[PDB]
Amino acid sequence: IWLKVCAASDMQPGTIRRVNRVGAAPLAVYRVGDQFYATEDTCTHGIASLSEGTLDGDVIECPFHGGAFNVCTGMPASSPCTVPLGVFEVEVKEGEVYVAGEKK
Amino acid sequence: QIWLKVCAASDMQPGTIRRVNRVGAAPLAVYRVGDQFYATEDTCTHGIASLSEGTLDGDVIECPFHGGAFNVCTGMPASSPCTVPLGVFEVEVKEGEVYVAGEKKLEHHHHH
Amino acid sequence: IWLKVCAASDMQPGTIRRVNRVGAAPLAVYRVGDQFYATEDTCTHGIASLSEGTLDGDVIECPFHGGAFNVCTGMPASSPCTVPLGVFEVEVKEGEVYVAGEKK
Amino acid sequence: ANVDEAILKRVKGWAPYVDAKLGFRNHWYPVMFSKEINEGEPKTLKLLGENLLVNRIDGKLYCLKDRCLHRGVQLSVKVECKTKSTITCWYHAWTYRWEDGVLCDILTNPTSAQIGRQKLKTYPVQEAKGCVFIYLGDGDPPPLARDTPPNFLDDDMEILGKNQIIKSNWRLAVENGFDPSHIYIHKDSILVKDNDLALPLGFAPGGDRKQQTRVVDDDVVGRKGVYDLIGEHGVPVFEGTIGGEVVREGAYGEKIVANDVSIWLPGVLKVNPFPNPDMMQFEWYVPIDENTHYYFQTLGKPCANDEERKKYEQEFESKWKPMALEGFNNDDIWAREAMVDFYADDKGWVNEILFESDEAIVAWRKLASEHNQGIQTQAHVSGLEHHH
Amino acid sequence: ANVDEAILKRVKGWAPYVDAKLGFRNHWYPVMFSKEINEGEPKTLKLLGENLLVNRIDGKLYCLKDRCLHRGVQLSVKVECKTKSTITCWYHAWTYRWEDGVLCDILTNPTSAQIGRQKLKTYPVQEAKGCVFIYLGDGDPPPLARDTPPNFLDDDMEILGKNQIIKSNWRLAVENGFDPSHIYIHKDSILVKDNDLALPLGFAPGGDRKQQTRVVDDDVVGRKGVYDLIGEHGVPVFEGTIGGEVVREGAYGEKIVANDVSIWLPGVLKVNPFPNPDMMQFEWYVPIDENTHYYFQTLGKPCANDEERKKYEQEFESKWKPMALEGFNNDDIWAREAMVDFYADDKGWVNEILFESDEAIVAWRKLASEHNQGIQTQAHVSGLEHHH
Amino acid sequence: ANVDEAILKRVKGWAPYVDAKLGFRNHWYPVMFSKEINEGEPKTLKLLGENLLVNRIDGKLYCLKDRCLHRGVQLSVKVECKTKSTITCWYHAWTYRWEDGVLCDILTNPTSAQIGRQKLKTYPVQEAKGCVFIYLGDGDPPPLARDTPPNFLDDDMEILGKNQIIKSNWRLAVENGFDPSHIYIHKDSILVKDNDLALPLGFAPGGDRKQQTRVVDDDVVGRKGVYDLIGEHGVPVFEGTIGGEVVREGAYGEKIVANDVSIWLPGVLKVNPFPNPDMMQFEWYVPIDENTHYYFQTLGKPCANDEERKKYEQEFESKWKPMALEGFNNDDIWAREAMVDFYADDKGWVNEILFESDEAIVAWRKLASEHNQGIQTQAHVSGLEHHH
Ligand code: FES
Ligand code: FES
Ligand code: FES
Ligand code: FES
Ligand code: FES
Ligand code: FES
Ligand SMILES: [Fe+2]
Ligand SMILES: [Fe+2]
Ligand SMILES: [Fe+2]
Repeated sequence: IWLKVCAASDMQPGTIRRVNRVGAAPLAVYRVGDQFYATEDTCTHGIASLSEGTLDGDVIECPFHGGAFNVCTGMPASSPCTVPLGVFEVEVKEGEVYVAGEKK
Repeated sequence: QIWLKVCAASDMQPGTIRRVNRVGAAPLAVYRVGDQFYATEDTCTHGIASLSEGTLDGDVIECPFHGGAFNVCTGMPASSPCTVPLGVFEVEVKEGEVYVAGEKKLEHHHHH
Repeated sequence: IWLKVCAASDMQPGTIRRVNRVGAAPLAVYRVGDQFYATEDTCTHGIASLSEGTLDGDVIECPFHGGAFNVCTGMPASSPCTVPLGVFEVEVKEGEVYVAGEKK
Repeated sequence: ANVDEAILKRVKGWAPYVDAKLGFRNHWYPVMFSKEINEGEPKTLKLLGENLLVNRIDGKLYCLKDRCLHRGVQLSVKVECKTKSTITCWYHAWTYRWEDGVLCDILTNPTSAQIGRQKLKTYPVQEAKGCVFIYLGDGDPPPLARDTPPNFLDDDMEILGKNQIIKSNWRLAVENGFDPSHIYIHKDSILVKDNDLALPLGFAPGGDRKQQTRVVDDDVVGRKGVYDLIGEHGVPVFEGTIGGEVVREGAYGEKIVANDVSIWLPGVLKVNPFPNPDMMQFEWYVPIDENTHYYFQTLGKPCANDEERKKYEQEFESKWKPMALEGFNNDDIWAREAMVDFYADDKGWVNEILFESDEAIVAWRKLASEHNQGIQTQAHVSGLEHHH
Repeated sequence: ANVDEAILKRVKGWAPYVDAKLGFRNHWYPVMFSKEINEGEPKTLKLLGENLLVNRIDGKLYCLKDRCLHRGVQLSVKVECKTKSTITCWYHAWTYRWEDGVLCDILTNPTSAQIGRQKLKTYPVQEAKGCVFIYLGDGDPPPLARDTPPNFLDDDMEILGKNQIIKSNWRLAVENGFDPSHIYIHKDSILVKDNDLALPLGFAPGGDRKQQTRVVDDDVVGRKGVYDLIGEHGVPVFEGTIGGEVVREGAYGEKIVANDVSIWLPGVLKVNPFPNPDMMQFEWYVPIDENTHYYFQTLGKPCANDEERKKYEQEFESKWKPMALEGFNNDDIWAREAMVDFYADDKGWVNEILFESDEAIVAWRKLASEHNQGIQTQAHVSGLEHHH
Repeated sequence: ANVDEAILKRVKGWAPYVDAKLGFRNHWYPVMFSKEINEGEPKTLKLLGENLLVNRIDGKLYCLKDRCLHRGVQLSVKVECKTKSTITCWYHAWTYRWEDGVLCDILTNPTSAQIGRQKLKTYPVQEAKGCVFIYLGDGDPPPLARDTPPNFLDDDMEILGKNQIIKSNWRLAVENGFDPSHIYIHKDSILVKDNDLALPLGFAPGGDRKQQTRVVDDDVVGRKGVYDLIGEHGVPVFEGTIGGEVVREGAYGEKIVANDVSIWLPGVLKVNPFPNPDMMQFEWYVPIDENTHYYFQTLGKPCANDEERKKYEQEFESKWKPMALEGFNNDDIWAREAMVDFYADDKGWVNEILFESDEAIVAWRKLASEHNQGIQTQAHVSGLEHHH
């Protein structure tokens, strides 16, 4: 049910980490302060990789057209994005980050 | 009939405007600039707007229709698109009562 | 070879003097503070007289189109000027201003 | 938004209206007649700046935005309706459902993650009185009656009309139509003589300002409009003079018409009775783009049976359409066009010098500014823009 | 402010001139010939970007702005002159007096408070030498002589001409005309051979800058202009060379012409003598809008009586008009058109690379910048603006 | 500088590309075929927004900017080549050497100080494979090989083609040509049936994104391009379905073409083999201005001798040109034109909704942004600007 991402220490606050999954679409893990979040890595407005975008607080900005989403709710924050991003469960147990292979 | 009773000087706060309706004639606008009272036609010369519904800034009244404006003392245009001077009506206070002239002033028998 | 142009004090700081030369193009002598420089007087972009231009630091601004040159190197500083100005070394001795007879 | 803020700041009584250069969003608009759209034959049109496609399936009308989500081309360039309920873009074959606009298939890549995850804009479409109305707005539409004049939808009311594209902003058309004194441009209309009409040259206003019109905001259906009452206290002008000398006369015909005139949001005029004592005229000035509008004319006449409808139909074709809709209203067309230059730079909205009868226009401007359901913007046309 | 300030700041010697894209206000300008406008025959024209109407009443000319004060339409869309002394807008019948532009009546509402309280812009008009001049300015006009070249108004000077609309800004037309070296484009003109003219290919300047021209600002009638004196110290060029080899020669005719050339504000050239040793040419480049001008051509020749006048008129129609005005000046027309692109974005005023003979043009640019009577702006066209 | 900064700010992956609406400076571009320009017959054309003049002198081609340094007129309005090696402006006779653009003479003033002190812009020109290439750039030009697809310059490669002006920005043309899924618009081409081509409707991608293309960052000659590898691990789509039902089929011909497709800077596509197993297609989309481009098509086939060349030329004129270059590519023309509106306001660069096969286009946009040799700006056209 869960996948190993990395150690909480490996990610500095305000950074993003792409998680490639065998036989499945990639995910993106974001560290906002001391809390971690995860969504699909592919922007819903096209084919861009959000892990290659810019994180400002809890909002991720797509590198392609500047669209944006809230990494917590997956809801669009900036146009042209309109389709909600898939949000996946994340939990930090024993100084290690884990992401739910399935979306909430 | 020469002077029309408007209201008590105290019925008007500084920087306010009051419309004066006259039977068989066009309405007037009385303005209180500080403790002085002035008056002009109420209808903006640039259209059909009521200047008494505009905004008074010092001695300048701004029309609510297009933003034109006039100097309430001289009736001269202060802001475009207004270009036609307002008719001015002398105002006097007798016994604390405000009175406005029934006929506008003219470039007749005055300063050269 | 040098040409005795004038007394240093004949020029107020920040001014320009046109120097006519029979059988040759006129030069422009500039007084920048207490330093003296010289170049051809005709703007390389047209027929304007740089001596009728505006001096800003070591940059002369042409009065015609706003083109400009560095009076020390003669290199264009502002468009539309593109052709480098001819420069003449200047030397002040005993309060007298001398300008090289030929470009250098 | 659509106009220089320095200008809007000056117009304190109806800035929203001046800003509404592209028309009002979230209102129903007639764009064509039912008989012009046939089963399975998608038709193109531009409404409020937006390119749209209308199709009839199983007799029902559907409206999809005529712009593929992929590379933004018009699907209409080469229509490919490969199944009854869908339309396939001719470029990369993205396929959309007419009923909900959902991207249901992509022939060039049936495994695309975009399938089922994107939706092309659709707009509600309703047919009434043989007229096709599109709700150019968002969310569930309000009843059509809200955006139609009183009686247009009367069961016994037989509606016949004409539609064309006119080169002027919709507001110029609206104001010209509701303008009490513009009646002057109709003094030589063939309808005046040929239909023995009584028609003044203008009106000498009477009563106070508020008595010049009746602002309607208490309509049960929610209609928002204004009635022109200049004739209740005014004296109609039948003899025009210059320097005291009569230079023109109005028409002294026997037929009384247009004693009941009203304008309603989003921009439809009702003239009753007109062009004849037993008829009414309902006309819309629908925004196509900032410089053009549909002049959607319709004439209504109560009819109880097919016999009456056929008779009216014959009369419409042989008399009303040519003598009235054209013979009378054609002068309105070039009159509207004549105001384009003065308002084109938006400066006319500040420099216009109004007179008494324009009180009706002012009332309309204020009502429109206060009761419109939204201001269409170029961003709506290209794609809404918002930064977090 | 008609041009980007960044550009204007760059042009120290003649910024006002570069900014005068629409021409100079407060000057007299010819717009048509007297015989082109007859009694009660209203004519429309655009001058300095303003739409005007001219009419002849009891022989006298009057000029009114072709734009109703009410809703800004052009009165000329449907002219209505119901009385000899007035014109009535076709829209709501506001009526103005040609004599002073006063709104004297309104047929749609004889009780309107606007009556007698609005005035439509009027402009002074004067006829002289068969030409119609309009003073496009405010206040009392100065004598017409101030805006005409010397001798144009001479008693015996018979004036004949031609006028047309050319597609180029007026300044490009002025500079081409006063351009000493542009004479090169006329080397193959039919007039050169057919009238045995001596015509150089150009000039090799001599003397200093001040000697190339004569700036006139001391003329008693107040006219302001510049004489082209390049030929006083310069050697005319009759042998054009490339690599020192003669590839083209000038014309060695016996008739000497154009040795007295001057340009005057607001923009009229005087070439004397031309196109014949006993004639003079005066031509105006009148600003219509930023992209067009009237090319008002006139040829003057002293005539003592109706006999000589008739003879001249016959020579004008059979020779001078076709051989000179057209056969010679037609090349000036496309030459002007060829400079449009370079200056259309206003960048040419910065990027142009001038040579010696352009000293004449520079002199004119400076004189115009310093002595023009005002810069026409878009605000004059739409309506002057000013906030308290 | 060519696009609103607020838009460029949003496009972090290829802002330079979006900004390059006028094209990339400092690259070679084909503009015509050698046979189109003969000895001593100057020809005009516009490239990257600049008006140019090309002339053949002693068999060799030379290129000068078609704009006189003096007053900015096009020299071509009236061509005056008075000596074999020069061109004289028709206005004031400024004369330039075709060889280096130097202002060598001025017929109107042989004593001008400008002579020998100004230089009209020249551009390198090279003829290859019967095609005329111009290096629209500054400084010493790189080998033509850098800006041409692999093999175009092969000794035995026989090149034949066609050129025309198309109304769309060059980038829309480039992307359409390199678009893997656009093959759908070609499903009914006469070439598919008449040349028995196997042609799918599209592809269902396979493998990771990195495997969808192959970027070439450097060649022995510095070439910069991208190969489309969607067919490497992708599944060709031959049956188009909607709701699970087949509504269209690809073409089941025997000829397999377009083994490899690649796009190269400055913007030239190579399809191999095409339209026949033994041929190749090389096509450029050359920027003329922001709204148009030259669609320079060429077909190459190795030929060992005059005998094979003759035959090929016969087959080209009789079959390939009409059936492929026109019968196949004509659909590409209107597809490009169909994307104009969406990108015309630059907003399409933000609102486009891309899908999987667009990885190819994205790779090209990034490569173009990263390796172009310069962004052509309007300032390059009017004259570079810089304020101290
Ligand atoms: S692909 Fe993310 S904003 Fe367009
Ligand atoms: S009505 Fe007052 S400014 Fe226009
Ligand atoms: S003449 Fe000096 S910048 Fe043009
Ligand atoms: S533009 Fe419609 S499917 Fe690509
Ligand atoms: S526009 Fe002229 S009278 Fe109304
Ligand atoms: S514009 Fe070419 S020589 Fe003057
Ligand atoms: Fe009407
Ligand atoms: Fe000339
Ligand atoms: Fe194609």
